[PDB]
Amino acid sequence: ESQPDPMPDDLHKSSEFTGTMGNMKYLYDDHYVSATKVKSVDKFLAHDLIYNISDKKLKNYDKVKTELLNEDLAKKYKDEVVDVYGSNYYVNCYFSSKDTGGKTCMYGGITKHEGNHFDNGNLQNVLVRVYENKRNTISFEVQTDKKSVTAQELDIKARNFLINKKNLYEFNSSPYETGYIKFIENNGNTFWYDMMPAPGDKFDQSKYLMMYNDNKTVDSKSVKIEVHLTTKNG
Amino acid sequence: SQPDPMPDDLHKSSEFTGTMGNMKYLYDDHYVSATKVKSVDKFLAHDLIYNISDKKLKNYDKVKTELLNEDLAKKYKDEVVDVYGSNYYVNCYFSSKDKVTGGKTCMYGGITKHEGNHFDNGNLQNVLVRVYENKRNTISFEVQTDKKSVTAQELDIKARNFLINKKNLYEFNSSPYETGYIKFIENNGNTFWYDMMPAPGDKFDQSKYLMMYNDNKTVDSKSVKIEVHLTTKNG
Amino acid sequence: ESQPDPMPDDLHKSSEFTGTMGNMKYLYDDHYVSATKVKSVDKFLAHDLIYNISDKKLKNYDKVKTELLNEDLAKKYKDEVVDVYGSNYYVNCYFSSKDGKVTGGKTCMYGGITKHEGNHFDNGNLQNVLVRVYENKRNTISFEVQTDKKSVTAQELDIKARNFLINKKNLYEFNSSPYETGYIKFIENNGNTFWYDMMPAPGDKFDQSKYLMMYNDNKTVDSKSVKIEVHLTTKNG
Amino acid sequence: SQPDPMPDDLHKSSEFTGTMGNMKYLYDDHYVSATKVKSVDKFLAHDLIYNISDKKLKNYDKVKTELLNEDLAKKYKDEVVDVYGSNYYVNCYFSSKDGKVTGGKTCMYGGITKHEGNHFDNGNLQNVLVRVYENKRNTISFEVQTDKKSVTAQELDIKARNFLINKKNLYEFNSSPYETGYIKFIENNGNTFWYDMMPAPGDKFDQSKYLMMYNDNKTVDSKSVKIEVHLTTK
Amino acid sequence: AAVTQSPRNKVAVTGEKVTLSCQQTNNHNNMYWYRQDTGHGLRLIHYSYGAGSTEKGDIPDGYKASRPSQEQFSLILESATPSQTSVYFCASGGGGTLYFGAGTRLSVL
Amino acid sequence: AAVTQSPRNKVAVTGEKVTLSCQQTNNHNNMYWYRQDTGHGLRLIHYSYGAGSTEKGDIPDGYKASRPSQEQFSLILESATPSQTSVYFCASGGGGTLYFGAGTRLSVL
Amino acid sequence: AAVTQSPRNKVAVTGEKVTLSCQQTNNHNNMYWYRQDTGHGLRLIHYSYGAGSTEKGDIPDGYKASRPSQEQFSLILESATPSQTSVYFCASGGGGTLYFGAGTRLSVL
Amino acid sequence: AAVTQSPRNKVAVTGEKVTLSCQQTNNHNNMYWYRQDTGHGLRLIHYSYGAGSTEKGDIPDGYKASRPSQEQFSLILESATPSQTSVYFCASGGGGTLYFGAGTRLSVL
Repeated sequence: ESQPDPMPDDLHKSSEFTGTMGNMKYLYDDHYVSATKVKSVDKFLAHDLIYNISDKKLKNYDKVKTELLNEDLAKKYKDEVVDVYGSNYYVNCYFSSKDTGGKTCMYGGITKHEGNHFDNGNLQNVLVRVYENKRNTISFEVQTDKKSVTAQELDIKARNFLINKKNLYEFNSSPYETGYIKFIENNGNTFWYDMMPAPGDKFDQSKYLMMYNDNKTVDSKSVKIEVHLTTKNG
Repeated sequence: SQPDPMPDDLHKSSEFTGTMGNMKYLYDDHYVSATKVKSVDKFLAHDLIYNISDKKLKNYDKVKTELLNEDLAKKYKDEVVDVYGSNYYVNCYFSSKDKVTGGKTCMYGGITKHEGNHFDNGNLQNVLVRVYENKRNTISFEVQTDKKSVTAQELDIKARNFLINKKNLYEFNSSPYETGYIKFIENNGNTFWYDMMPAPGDKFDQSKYLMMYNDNKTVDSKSVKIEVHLTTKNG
Repeated sequence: ESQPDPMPDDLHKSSEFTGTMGNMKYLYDDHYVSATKVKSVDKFLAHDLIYNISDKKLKNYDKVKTELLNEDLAKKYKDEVVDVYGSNYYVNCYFSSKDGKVTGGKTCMYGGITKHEGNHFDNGNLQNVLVRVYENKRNTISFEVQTDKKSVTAQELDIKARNFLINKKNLYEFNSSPYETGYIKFIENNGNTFWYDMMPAPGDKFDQSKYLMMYNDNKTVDSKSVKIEVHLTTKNG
Repeated sequence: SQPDPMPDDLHKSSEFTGTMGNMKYLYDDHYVSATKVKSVDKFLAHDLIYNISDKKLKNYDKVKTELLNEDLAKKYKDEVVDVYGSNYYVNCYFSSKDGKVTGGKTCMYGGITKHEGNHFDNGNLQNVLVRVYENKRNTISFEVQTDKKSVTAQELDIKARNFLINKKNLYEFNSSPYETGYIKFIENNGNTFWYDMMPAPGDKFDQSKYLMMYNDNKTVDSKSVKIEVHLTTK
Repeated sequence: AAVTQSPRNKVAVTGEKVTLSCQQTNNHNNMYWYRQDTGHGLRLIHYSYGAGSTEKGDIPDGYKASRPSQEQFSLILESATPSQTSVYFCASGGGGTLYFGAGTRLSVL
Repeated sequence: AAVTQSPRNKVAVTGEKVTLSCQQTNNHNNMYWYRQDTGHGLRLIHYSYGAGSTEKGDIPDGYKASRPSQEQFSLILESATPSQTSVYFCASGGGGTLYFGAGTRLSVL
Repeated sequence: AAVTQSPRNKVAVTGEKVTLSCQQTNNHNNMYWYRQDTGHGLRLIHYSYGAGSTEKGDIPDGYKASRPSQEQFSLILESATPSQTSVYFCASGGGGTLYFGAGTRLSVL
Repeated sequence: AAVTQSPRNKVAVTGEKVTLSCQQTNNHNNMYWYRQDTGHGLRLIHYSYGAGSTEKGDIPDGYKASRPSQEQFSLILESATPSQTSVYFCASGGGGTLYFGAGTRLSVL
């Protein structure tokens, strides 16, 4: 499988969204959970794992429940020293462990710890190029401490950059009609994620996060990322 | 013998802007009574509290009357009495310290000696009220009691009660009149008159309007007279 | 026997108006009718007159009906050479004419006529008049209007004054006003006081013509002698 | 003789998002019709104009029919003919040009057969049988009746779709209960041809354009043509 | 009167099927149906650009529509609910002019 | 339910006096009656501080009101108008805290 | 022609002050300003009955307006903000008929 | 008692950014920002259903918002302007009950 490039109708249209784009933006505007070297402590459902990670920023949480696509995925990481990175939510995050410190929720984000690093203090840079109305207007670079890394960690870094430079998502709306982030694994494998949120009036956070439960890792020395963008008129 | 008011003495309703329902509530079919009662308690110097139980609704098992001064309270605090007056609930308090929320109501003077005070037999004294709208005495009527000595308040509260029903003295939202006052004239030539309208402004304080009944003023049912003077302005 | 000043009870409050104060502002913010040395050209009713004044700003009209306070008052100027100052409405403005090059444009007012001859300064020198402005019982400021007229209408001076206060002190904004209340006293030298309510009546509507009607009196003052003060009130903290 | 549609050569109802009434209308007890008439005027070179008045309501007096070209109208211009198509109004454009600003007008394609020689005797009427398929299993059939020997495909297509409309809900106002459909005409003479029952995909339906297919003024041998209607459900 | 609606006030119970009519004298291709509703501009339910045709407005949902003549265009409410209770404006129209009718109160009990 | 509202669904006729009750549990002083128009959150019609008291909110015209009891506070429409068709919330009041009840929708045909 | 709004498209800056303008040829007394809201159709900001009346409408906050003359009615954004980006439409009216203008795209950075 | 506002007074400057904070004790999912005007009551500006969520209220232009903690909910004036002066409250609330704080007088010149 390599799912094809979307043409205009596949793409969610910002002008057709009437809620608060600040709520997409929340998920990306320097927002994320991240832990290096952890083993899970307990589970909720079959197909998710709970860690004590706490909030480095605010005091929002002591416990995180990443939910994965099926229980085999959580069979595998169940007792692994891992690395968590990704984009977390609270509206509608409910899990069960008492055994008031706080709790948050995401999807996926896991990497096996041991092996996946760089053998001093080094990091890894990943170019992203940017296309507005089919023209290449802007290209830039992202960074990470891991070699097989999640497509999620790199989406969050790249949107974090564009929120602030190109104003991808503002509170109200966004300067853009459509937008999709395409990946180019070095084997032809080419997945995308549609960047605008679904049309109407609210936006389900935890349902948009969920495309990530796949835990789709990539390789940070080789991958290529394309952000494809459109503006429409006056 | 306080003397007859002039235009600047009297409250214009066209200067009240709050809700006249609030005035009205005090005088439509609204009054506390008991017959033969002893003070069972007390709060502050100048009050007497009874066990009297909401007549109509279920609003109160005991009543606090507030008279003029502490040697008015004293005067009745262990006399067997009769009680009738208008009642308020906004801003009435009495920490008797016996909670279980017992409802409680509050009221001014309006207390009269039991024995000897009641007309012998059937019979109830009829009391005549004359009504002047725009100077012409357009109606009169009567209002009745059973105490020979009956509070000014008692008969104030039957008169305004009637004239709500008969003239819409008071309404929810205004009244048909611009001013109104109610003069008593005793046989000993004594006169006093109460302002029948809310002070100006966008609020009405019931607690305080009613403090007029403070005096426990009594008047001889059989011979006292009563006059209501009502003007108008517009439509 | 002058005129019983307003207790605050007696004055429109402006928190009781829920409509648009631009509709009041429009009236006094640089907006007047003016013509010097003219005569009534027709009438509508008994008690008004029609001057062909033309508009010298926008191009909004070209005859003015001003409506006086009775048949006599117009019987009087029917035929005088005159001057004219006043604030003028359009909405609900109606009158049969000559209607030349049923167009031209048509505006209406109340009052503002002064005889022409002798009512002028010889001199060259126009007369200045002094207004004084009290926000909550302090004199906060005072300032000076200016006219070409001996006998000058109370109207003319009132507009020059609010015209001021709107631009200096924001007397009438667009939503509301910073002034819970306000009124304008004239103090003739002959000792006489008459004041005008400066706020719109309670409601959400505003009657431009009901309101202007109060200058139908055609009251005159003396420009050399006359004393004005304006009396405003924030209700705030 | 064209090949016979595969699922992908077929318009799907579910990729149409406009108003399907707009369809059901061309064919819900709706059609033009006239026996023994001669064109009265012409507009472009490829078309002919007839003085036919509205039967059902009061909606038109002129009808303009547009045919493949200028020859084919010169064939009939002068002919005394019969008529019968499915008409439209939304962008129906033809100039009276003597004023008559005031005459109700409507438009079609094809629906012309000569008159003299094309009729049976005494109002005798000839059945055409239609068979219906739902999910590749024959479900019902039924007869349609025409008064012409050589009758245009349009005419019996209209009668056929008219019937499944009332009996099976062919079309509704919002969607259709079936996902795709076509009607196939088999002639004695070996010939087959099919026409897509269902509208182009999207949210507009261009009724002019859909009927344009009845341009070519095709005709069948009534007495001996075979019709099937092929449907799949959701 | 050159855009006329019909009934002028109607009362209905949940589940019934109610048809508001509307006749134009002008002759305009195009005509339109909206409702009035607290916290909402006039909102478009279905419009039409000729006989035969109707298109979905912005709120076309739980209403059908019908253009049989140049002058007729009907809203139709097929199983009425309490939500569909409102005031309803026909409108015929020509370039930039709209030519409203006067309104239909409808109450769905 | 420390605030109850009878009836939950009223249908009325133009010109008709209509009363709407609220009982509250807890012996609180303050009560409020509001009408919910969407576009308008909750505008306040009449409140009260006591048995006997009642006071106009921002949009009282066309409405009366009444506290007989600490529990009961009720709203009244003297002669109902189609205009007064809305949904009606009533509360009881702590200090800073409010407790609504579940509302009462009304239709004046 | 009939109603010509000015300009057709316009960029403002957060906090700036923007004035849109409507001209009419039909010489009538009512002119209207509407903001077009995905979600609630055309809304009324302000309206006017003649020279020197503005009145408010459903959505008037953020705005005020003026009627200089019979022909011109214009709207005024006291401090443009990104939340005020829209197409805004002006019209003029007699009676049941509205006569609109081509539009004005406002973008506010 | 239970839902503190910072600042408590505050005048600001034509064209600044003002940020009012609303902090609360009971760890409720829901929170709201209302501005009182006069003969206006509390009209709602923005609300929110937990850390990360914010929704338009009825008057919402002008103002952005943000709920970073459970306990904390901020309203923000993109570019302060005279007409934003008012008295501003928030609330938290589990279901039926609401919990306000005591006002912020904002005056902008």
